[PDB]
Amino acid sequence: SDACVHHIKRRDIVLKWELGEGAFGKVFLAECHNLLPDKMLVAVKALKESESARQDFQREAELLTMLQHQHIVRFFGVCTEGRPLLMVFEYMRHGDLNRFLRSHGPDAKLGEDVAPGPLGLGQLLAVASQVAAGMVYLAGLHFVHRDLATRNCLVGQGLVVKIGDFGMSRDIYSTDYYRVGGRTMLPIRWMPPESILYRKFTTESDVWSFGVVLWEIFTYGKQPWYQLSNTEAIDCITQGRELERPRACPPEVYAIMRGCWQREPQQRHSIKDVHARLQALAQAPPVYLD
Repeated sequence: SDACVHHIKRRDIVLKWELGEGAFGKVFLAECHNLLPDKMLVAVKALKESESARQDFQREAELLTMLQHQHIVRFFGVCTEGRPLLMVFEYMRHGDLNRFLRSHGPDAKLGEDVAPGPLGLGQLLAVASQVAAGMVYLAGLHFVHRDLATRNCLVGQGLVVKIGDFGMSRDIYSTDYYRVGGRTMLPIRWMPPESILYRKFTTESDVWSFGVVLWEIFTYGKQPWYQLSNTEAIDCITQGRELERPRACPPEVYAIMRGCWQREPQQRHSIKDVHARLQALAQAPPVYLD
């Protein structure tokens, strides 16, 4: 063990109800007792165990125990008193960022935290800024995320956005991945040319992916290269075809997206610089009437 992962007693956890389900397991809203002060709400991932093989759960627990920061989803500990194995995270009321975005999209149906309908520019910029900050932390630790996308971010009370997911994105958002052969799914629409062609993944590729996240944020969670097949999107990416500017996205933000989309990984801006630019724009949002 590389980190003293916290252990929660099974009695302290009360599963309220199921919030989602994947292949490796499912997510519950639950009531956890005696964590910080007093019966708080948490999100608990239960595994389905290939138990001896799914004991990489421990590794994920140690990593998540060490990988703690603002703008990264908070991890509290695990429970292994019996079956199934549980993993306890903080509850993020608005669910994943893509779901949130689509729920505030121009084409949707149906709050106390945020007005219904389209977000303002400052809000989109704030979301982007927060994701970018999470990435600044990760790059700082020489961590390569490898699946950066709104679906793998979570939105909490007061529009707090953090990087994080429960490992179900390949089940829930199967369309966002391209199946290669078998038992391997690639988020191609979010990947730079060097990840696709040369099969290399670095902090710079995460920068590209973040460009794509920006595009998602300004299209309210629409899929990149939608209406194109997987191979068609691949051809696009490897031929230097950029994503069009979203109608809600001002030119100054599209320039940032384009900054992230330099073909040569060394020519892309650092995640810190992108974060700074986005934070500045969020501090003084540019007028854009479309």
